[PDB]
Amino acid sequence: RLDKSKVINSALELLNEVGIEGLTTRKLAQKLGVEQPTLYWHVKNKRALLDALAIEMLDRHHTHFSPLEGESWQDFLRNNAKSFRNALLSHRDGAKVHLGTRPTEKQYETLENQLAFLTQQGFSLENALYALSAVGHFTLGSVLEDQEHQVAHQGAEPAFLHGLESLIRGFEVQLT
Amino acid sequence: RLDKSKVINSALELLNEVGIEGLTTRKLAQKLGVEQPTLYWHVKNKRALLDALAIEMLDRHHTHFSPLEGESWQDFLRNNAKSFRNALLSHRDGAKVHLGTRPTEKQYETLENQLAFLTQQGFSLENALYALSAVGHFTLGSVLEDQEHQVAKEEMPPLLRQAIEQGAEPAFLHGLESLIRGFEVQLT
RNA sequence: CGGAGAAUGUUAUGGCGCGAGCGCAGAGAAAACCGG
Repeated sequence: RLDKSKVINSALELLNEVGIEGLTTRKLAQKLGVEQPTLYWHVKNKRALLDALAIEMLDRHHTHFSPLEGESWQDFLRNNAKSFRNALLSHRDGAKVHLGTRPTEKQYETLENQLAFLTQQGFSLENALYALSAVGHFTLGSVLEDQEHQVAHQGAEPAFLHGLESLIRGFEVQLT
Repeated sequence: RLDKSKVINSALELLNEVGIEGLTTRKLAQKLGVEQPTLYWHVKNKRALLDALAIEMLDRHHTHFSPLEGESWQDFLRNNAKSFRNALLSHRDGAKVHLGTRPTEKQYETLENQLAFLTQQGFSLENALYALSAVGHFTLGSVLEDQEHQVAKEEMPPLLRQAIEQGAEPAFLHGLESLIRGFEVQLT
């Protein structure tokens, strides 16, 4: 009948059409061909819908949350930022959708596993959390301004890549 | 007796009370004790009000937009970021208010003076725009998550629980240092 | 008090209730309608 699969697939399509500000559960119910009380069992309001959209965009496109076999910490942080940025760009206003959500327990566990990997490579526990925070804040900030100006030099990927590189070589220095 | 000075002063007080999501020109009109048609002459909608609020917090708190006498480019970028961050934190949801406003002509001129200062100090024109953009994106991202976090204070793994033992300023300062110490490398 | 988490509408120079004035409300509105 009507599973979480069609709910979120239709919700992500309507997010692209309308954006985060005009997206309503009523437009999703009409797009799905269901009454609003029926949809309330799968999504209870806009806040719950945005929470689900952000989680789904990460599971779909944030694939490089863990280091690969024999991958340097520099390459890991590099591809962790690119993966996170791809999720935010997977859909319209994806960074705005992500900013309004609260992290699940699985994301905290994933973050602890990242601190473990960084501390294993010579990072202090304090510096390992700062490196991950800085990369996240920079990536989120870059996409937020990029998607805000996407309503209208050009090309935000070079700015992101050169800034991510500035972070990585800065991390290398502060190790010594 | 309703001038632009009292409008934004009341508006920023109202921003702290209700936040960016609950801020409306009608609640501003009610706080000012005027009918909505009267307030329309000074601010035309929420978008115009947010544009004014973002500019006002910068003029008030973004004071270190220019290098001091004999101040290194490292110290300038450091204190330019700290000054910019102070503006975003000056009021509730200040980073969200800033995000979505379009730069005026004076900040383009102010920004040109910043590329000028950086290009003099050895930066390539290309690298000067990358350094300033990265510092801006990092500062904006840090305050956005920081201000989003202290709203969630209406309500975990131990190694993560060992790092939490407390605010966002230490993370901001160290991350800002990672950028600058990285900029030093990319010059050579 | 209930149909009802109704409709419509979004972020308000307007919409609405009472009657210049007082009052209501925002995507889990204010109105309007039906029922005891």
